[PDB]
Amino acid sequence: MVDAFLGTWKLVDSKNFDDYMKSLGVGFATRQVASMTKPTTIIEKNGDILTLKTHSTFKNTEISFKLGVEFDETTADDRKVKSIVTLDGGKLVHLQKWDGQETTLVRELIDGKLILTLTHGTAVCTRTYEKEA
Ligand SMILES: CC/C=C\C/C=C\C/C=C\C/C=C\C/C=C\CCCC(=O)O
Repeated sequence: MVDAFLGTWKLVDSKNFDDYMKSLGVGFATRQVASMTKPTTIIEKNGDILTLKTHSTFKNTEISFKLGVEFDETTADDRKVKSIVTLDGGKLVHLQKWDGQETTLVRELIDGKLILTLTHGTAVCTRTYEKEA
């Protein structure tokens, strides 16, 4: 079910990421670097466990999780959140909860590209990733 998401992906398009970061309270200087960074996302599976790495020149993250099982996460911007990832309509849906807030990170495969939609408050950011061979 998750296999078409697996592999190494590089950022090729971003829309409204500054809006998303600002909604989360990220400071100007961090927004400014993040607007010029092109991360690599690596998604791998070992049995039921998925590991999602995000690498860049500015910040790295790594999470491991089982679909449908809550996990603690410390985000790139240092939020301590309660997270869960599932599959819904073929999309990989990641929900983060903290301080009564929520944000969703939804990944959809369209014509072999990985589209990441980030929503917080009213802000909606769309980032497009293409697969590395
Ligand atoms: C490790 C993330 C990689 C590059 C972006 C650069 C800096 C992160 C700092 C602030 C961004 C704020 C929010 C973090 C939450 C989600 C961003 C995920 C973006 C993505 O995977 O393309």
